[PDB]
Amino acid sequence: GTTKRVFKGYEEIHVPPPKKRSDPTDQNIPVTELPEWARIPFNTTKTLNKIQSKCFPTAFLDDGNMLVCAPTGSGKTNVAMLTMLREIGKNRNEKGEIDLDAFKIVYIAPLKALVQEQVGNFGKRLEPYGIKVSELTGDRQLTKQQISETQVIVTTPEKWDVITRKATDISYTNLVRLIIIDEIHLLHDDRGPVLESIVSRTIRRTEQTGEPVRIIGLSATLPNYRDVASFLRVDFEKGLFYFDGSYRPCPLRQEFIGVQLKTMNDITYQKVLEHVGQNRNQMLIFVHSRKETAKTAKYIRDKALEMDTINQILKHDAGTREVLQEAASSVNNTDLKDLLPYGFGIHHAGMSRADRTDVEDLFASGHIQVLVCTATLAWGVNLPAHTVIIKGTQVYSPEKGSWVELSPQDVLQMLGRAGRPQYDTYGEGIIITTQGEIPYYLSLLNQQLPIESQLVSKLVDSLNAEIVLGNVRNRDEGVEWLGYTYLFVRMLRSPGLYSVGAEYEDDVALEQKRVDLIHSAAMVLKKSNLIKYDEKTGKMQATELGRIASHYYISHESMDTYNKLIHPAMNDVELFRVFAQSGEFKYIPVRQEEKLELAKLLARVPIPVKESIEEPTAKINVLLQAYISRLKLEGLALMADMVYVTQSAGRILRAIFEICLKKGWASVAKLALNMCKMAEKRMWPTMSPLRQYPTCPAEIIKKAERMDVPWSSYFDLDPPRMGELLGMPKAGKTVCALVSKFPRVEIQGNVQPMTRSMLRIELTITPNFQWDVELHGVTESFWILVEDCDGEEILFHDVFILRKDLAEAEENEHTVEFTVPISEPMPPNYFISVISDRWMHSETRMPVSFQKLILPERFPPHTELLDLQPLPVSALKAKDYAALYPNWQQFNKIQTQTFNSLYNTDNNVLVAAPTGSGKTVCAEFALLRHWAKKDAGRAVYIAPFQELVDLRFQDWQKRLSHLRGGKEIVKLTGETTTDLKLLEQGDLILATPLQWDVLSRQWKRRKNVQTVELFIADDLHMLGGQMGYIYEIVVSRMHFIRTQTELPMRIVGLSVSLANARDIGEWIDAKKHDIYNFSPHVRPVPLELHIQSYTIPHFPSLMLAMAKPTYLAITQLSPDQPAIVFVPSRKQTRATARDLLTACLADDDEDRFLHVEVDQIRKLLDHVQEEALAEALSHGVGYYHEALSQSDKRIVKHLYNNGAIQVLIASRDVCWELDFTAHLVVVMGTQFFEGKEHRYIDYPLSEVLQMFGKALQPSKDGRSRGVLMLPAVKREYYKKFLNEALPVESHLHNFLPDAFVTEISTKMIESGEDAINWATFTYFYRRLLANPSYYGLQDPTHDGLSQYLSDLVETTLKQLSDARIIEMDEDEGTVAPLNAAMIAAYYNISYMTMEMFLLSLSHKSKLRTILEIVTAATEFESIQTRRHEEGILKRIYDHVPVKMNNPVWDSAHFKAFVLVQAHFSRMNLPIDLAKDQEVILQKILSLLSAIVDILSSEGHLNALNAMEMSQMVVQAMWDRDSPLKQIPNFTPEVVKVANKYGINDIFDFMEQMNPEENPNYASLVKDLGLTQAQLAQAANFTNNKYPDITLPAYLKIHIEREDPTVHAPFYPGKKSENWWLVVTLLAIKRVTVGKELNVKLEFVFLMSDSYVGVDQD
Ligand SMILES: Nc1ncnc2c1ncn2[C@@H]1O[C@H](COP(=O)(O)OP(=O)(O)O)[C@@H](O)[C@H]1O
Ligand SMILES: Nc1ncnc2c1ncn2[C@@H]1O[C@H](COP(=O)(O)OP(=O)(O)O)[C@@H](O)[C@H]1O
Ligand SMILES: Nc1ncnc2c1ncn2[C@@H]1O[C@H](COP(=O)(O)OP(=O)(O)O)[C@@H](O)[C@H]1O
Ligand SMILES: [Mn+2]
Ligand SMILES: [Mn+2]
Repeated sequence: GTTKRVFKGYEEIHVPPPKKRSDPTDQNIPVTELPEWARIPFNTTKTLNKIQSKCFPTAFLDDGNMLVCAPTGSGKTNVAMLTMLREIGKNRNEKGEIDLDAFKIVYIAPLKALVQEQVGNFGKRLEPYGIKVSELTGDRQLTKQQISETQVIVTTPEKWDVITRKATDISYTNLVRLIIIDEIHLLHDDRGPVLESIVSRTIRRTEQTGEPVRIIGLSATLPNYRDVASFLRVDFEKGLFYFDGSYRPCPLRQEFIGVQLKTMNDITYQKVLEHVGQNRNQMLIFVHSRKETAKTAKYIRDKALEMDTINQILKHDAGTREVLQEAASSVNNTDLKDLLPYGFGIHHAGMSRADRTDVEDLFASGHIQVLVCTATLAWGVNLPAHTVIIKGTQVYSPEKGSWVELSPQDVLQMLGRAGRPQYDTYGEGIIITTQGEIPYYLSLLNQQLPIESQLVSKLVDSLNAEIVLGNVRNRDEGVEWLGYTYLFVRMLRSPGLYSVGAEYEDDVALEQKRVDLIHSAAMVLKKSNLIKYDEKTGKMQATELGRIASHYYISHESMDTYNKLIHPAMNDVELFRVFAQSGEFKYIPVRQEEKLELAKLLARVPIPVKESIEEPTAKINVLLQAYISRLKLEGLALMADMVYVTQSAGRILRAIFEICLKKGWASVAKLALNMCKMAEKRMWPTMSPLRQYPTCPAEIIKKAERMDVPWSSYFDLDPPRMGELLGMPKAGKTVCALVSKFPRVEIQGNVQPMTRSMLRIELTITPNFQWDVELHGVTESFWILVEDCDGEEILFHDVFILRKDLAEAEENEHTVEFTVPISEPMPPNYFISVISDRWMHSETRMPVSFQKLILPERFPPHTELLDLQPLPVSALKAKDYAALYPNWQQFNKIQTQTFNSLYNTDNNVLVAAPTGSGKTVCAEFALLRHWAKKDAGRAVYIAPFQELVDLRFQDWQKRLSHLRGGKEIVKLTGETTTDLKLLEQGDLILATPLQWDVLSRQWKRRKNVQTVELFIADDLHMLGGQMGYIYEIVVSRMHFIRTQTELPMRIVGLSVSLANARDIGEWIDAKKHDIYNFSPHVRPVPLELHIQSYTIPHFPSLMLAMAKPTYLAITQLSPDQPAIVFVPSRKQTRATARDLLTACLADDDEDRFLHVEVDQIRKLLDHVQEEALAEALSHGVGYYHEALSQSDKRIVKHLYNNGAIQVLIASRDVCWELDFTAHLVVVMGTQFFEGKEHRYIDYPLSEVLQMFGKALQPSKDGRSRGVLMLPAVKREYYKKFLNEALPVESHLHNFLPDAFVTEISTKMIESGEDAINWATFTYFYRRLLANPSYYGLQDPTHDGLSQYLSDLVETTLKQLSDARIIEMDEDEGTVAPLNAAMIAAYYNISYMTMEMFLLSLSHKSKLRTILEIVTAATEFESIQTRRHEEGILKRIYDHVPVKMNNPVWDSAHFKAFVLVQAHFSRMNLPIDLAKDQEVILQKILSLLSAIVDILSSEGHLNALNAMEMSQMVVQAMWDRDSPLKQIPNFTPEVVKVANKYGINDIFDFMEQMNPEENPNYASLVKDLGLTQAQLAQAANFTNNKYPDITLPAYLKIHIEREDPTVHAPFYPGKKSENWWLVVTLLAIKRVTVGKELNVKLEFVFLMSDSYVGVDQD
């Protein structure tokens, strides 16, 4: 068939196009009448093509991966469309809309032009669905992350591979459920390994976890289609489609020409003559250089100008000849293209998009006959031509430095443009090349070039990536990975061309081959320090250097050289030298033709180049410099080499910068970041910063750079002063805008010395620049650096992100808390710098001076843990006391050392020992001595949190209620009138600090408070906890009491190992020998503690990343013992359960943590209330968090203690309530997000010690284990305070208003001098002398201390008087409460909430007003905010009548405002939001009664609507509503059925449905549809639950009735029914009603609190 024709110079080979052969089988194309949802994208077509026909069934129904092969222009993108359509249908409602946050789809294309054309096409075609298609482009992660918040994303393989390597977007990467790979034949190219890595890791994860993501490959007509088909896991019967060149819509005639190359130009000119003059067909030529396009076009046109052949090519129509040049030459800006009046065109992507679209539209209209172009036009257009001419096939690739043949994908995409199907009946594709290249391209176009792997050239690096991801931990996992690559599939079959060696004859699945290959790669990876490699165990772990080598594409050799060369004294010269030394440019040669220009270029550059002027290193150096300087280069190969160098520089310089940053070298790090910016913005630091603005005209830059005004003098100016300073009035308004948007930040810093060697710094960053999305986007990144006074070492570094929402708000400031070490010969100062990550000259630098800093007191040694004889239980002189400890014959080493002081002495005692040592038995020693006394006074045990008092009560009530004739052990409750009688009725009272506070406030009254003889303060360190200031207050008040009354009162305190136990001891007035402060290493079961650091800036990605390491920790450190994993939130608890279950699925052991057969557990599993918890427990994991029901918690506890399940995942919010024990404790998170400040706050050391204190189960070696996973920045912090004792400091100085409100409500404090003596009884006062700088004390003198206390009490009294809570008589200097601190202390609401409650009474308060004012209380601001819980709040807000004045969607105020209304409307809620609603309902009643009393204090009578709202929220109803909602099972439709019968109130309902009365008993029972039991419950409510009985000039009132509780099944716990007495309206009285009452009120409306519609008028 092929005709060979030999000529003078060239040898033509014509291959005839095979016949269409399109109707041997009558495969009628589908009608494309699909459902209504899958038709709108196919706008301009009614019939699918022949290719899409056989793919439509599998595409639209079958989910399996597939691969189609066809010629270019055949219709593959439409089968990819069909796959996207099956997915959109998957995410579509029956007839409703589509949830677009549930799924993502990724389209991978080889070049940028194709991704842009594809994003445009798919945007147009998918816009009616609301789907937003976007291109994954950024120079920054801040752009790519926001681009990952879209539905379908189009990207290149390199960008996708690099965003997956960073692992900082896994939270969204997991949401992809479909991937399309266009032009897979790239696998043959040197970039194929990127595709290999992508698909290998994706398919491996899918086959491990079972989470399906569809893979569809669209390749070209090629031989090895079955290889890549199996490599994509497609079914050869149902997923593999292959089509001949006859399935091409326009058959392609192929002639090959082979010829140093002037004959090529002559042949192109003669073919232009033949095809445009004789055949009159427009044609396009493809060349491989932007300048060579116009070079060849100019040659052809000049050759046509001579010999007078131009009139054959030229069109002579009066229209074309007159319109073409008029609309093109007069409107073109390209000087070299301006030669287009002769029908010629150039299109090489180095021209304006305006000129580009003009050329394209002109070629489409038929005005251009010869269009010469680059490969950029081949990819991503819709411009076909009859004749395409690939002029030349050799191109320069600066990677290898040698001339390389053209990529086989470019020639195919080019020849695809040959022959427009609608106009032409055939196309012509010609390839001009050299003779020797003829057999290469022929076989390529005639389906004979096979695809081979190039992974061997990039294996090592790629392997390292899989190791940095945590996907490859050992050689076996690496072999599993390498078993999914294309190299493996190409090794299995046809291994001869690969130098396998043939020694692996019996290698069944090439297992040993992959093992050997991965070991050989990991050896080189280990030598270069990119990885730790256990050569024998097979274990391997990535390093920080390997992480840098993976996140950026840096080669292993280059990273090795960077590690070898970089040192802290490095300058800009040596930095450029290290850059040019990189191995990416070693093939780039220095040529003789380059020297004449290289000498000049080196003369121009500013940085000295010391290498030999003729060495490649100097060439690469001067190339980078000259690119920075924006020098014009008249050299072709030189320009190509520079383009390559500068494309690599972006990653090379960032890798160098991160290396310097992680080595702690400050100067080199800042210099490397500045060089990064130099190459990114293409400017030197000595040029004008205005060069960073693209819209800034060059005139301004030149004027500025010819000036000497420093950059800082541009800021804080207006347009007139700006123009005056700049010397250009016209520039005034312009430049002032640009500078106004330059990233600018003001910083402040506060220093508190935690210890003598570690300071804590609070940095306050406030942005000071106008935001603009064109150059800022939505976020702006910064670096926070902390340096020595010498600028030598980096003491702290982190990233700091400005969000556009947070940077534009009124409350504009951000806070950042960190810790830095310090040496006792203190340095003069530290430095803090906030430096932009992309902008140049954007740095705010602040000194932190230490001349005023005073370090805390040295710590004294811990008390020696003496080696005593373990005292037997018989040392107790009672048999019943010894029976309290069954089967115990001794006590531990610390219980015997405190025994004499606690059991034989009534002195005050302090015991400080690690968690889990047994301090409860010390408290029991004290209690046993107390109860031995015949008097046996009352004892009071206090614990920081109700969880702890409950755990203690459940134990002591069953173990000690039988001693010495029986003791009454009680625990307090919320309100006062009941636990006040529990105090008198009991001998041992357990309480929380606040509960006992409300009782000890009434001392010198309520005689039963002084009689307390024993006071146990457990977990005393928690005085520095969440609400620890009230704890400090109550213990100091007990001391003050036992000072006022002279009766003896013992105090015994228990805490974890302290660093400052002297002050806590002397505080409770304990003697020196009674203060036991043991080392934090004396725990009876030692604790092997591992620490893992994580450099991951995205929180969900960090959690997902830690997921698998904790599985490894559990399976390797505690393989046959229970483990407990703590997690930052209850929301993340189920997520971590699922992640750990999937990690179990990764190995072929799904029930790894399940030991008992599931059938025994099945009952409890059925009884689990949460379906996710039941699914987890089904496979032996389970979890525990505050939203769980009591039954769920008890089931989880029964399952974990019995050993049926091995792991237990608990949120950090339940670590005090968790009555569990493990051999291994994992601390996954160290931070938790607090929605109040929009930031992550660190775990307080208190709860880390608490969580690790549950690792009490030992092993063979007699020790327990813990692991602590944290961000790197935090490691040295926690590590420190896990090897040393815990410093406890007071925060009473930060809550003095809320303490004085209670000390002034009672007349304890009555003046300023009356408050200093109160402060002297506190722990804060004793701490002021030991750590004065922590609290702001300047001089450590009695004068200074007393003056500081005076200033503090005066500013607290000022905050209170300015808030209108107390009268402050400044003359006498006294204070008094004014009818508002009473309410505050009675309901214990915050003082800031009290001041906020002043906004009422202005005009007056209404129902809709009070509903909004209550939820604004600060108590609800503590409620957690789960990220991305918006929308489910807006949907609820749209379904409630009363609206907010100004919505703030992420505000806890708006959250409470909406949830209260959802409670009124009985709207269902998800579990976590329902828990938040419960928490709100717990306090809304207290807040509402406080508001009632506040309104009653003045004249206004809006408080009545507040009482109505109280009864509303009790009954979950609205103000105006049918009371029948209170009746059980009365859905709104039943209320409608009742209203149809004439029922309006519960009274009228009770009067109806009575046999022989109102004869509707027949139809009413039938229409209500209620069962007999529902009617019985309704009768239960209506009979004796809903009330029925009703009732200075003084008044007298009576009331009677026909009792214990209130019927309100939608409210957690409600005190018995109360009543209001309301006669600018004055009188109020609040009393409970029982059976009968007679009360007379004196004045100068009978309302309820729990039921509606019962109101005397
Ligand atoms: N069923 C059809 N009816 C009409 N035109 C079609 C049909 N299928 C594909 N085309 C057109 O054929 C051209 C080939 O484009 P495309 O299919 O995206 O490239 P490829 O064939 O390389 O996937 C497109 O411009 C498209 O509009
Ligand atoms: N490095 C940082 N600097 C400042 N704020 C941060 C930083 N990281 C997170 N934040 C805060 O946390 C929120 C982002 O939470 P996160 O889950 O980490 O990212 P995402 O925005 O993807 O949810 C932002 O509102 C931001 O204010
Ligand atoms: N002398 C002892 N020998 C063995 N186990 C003990 C001893 N004292 C306490 N325990 C165990 O310690 C657990 C409780 O420790 P706890 O008293 O809470 O210590 P801490 O209060 O310091 O956390 C109990 O389960 C108990 O069995
Ligand atoms: Mn394609
Ligand atoms: Mn304890």
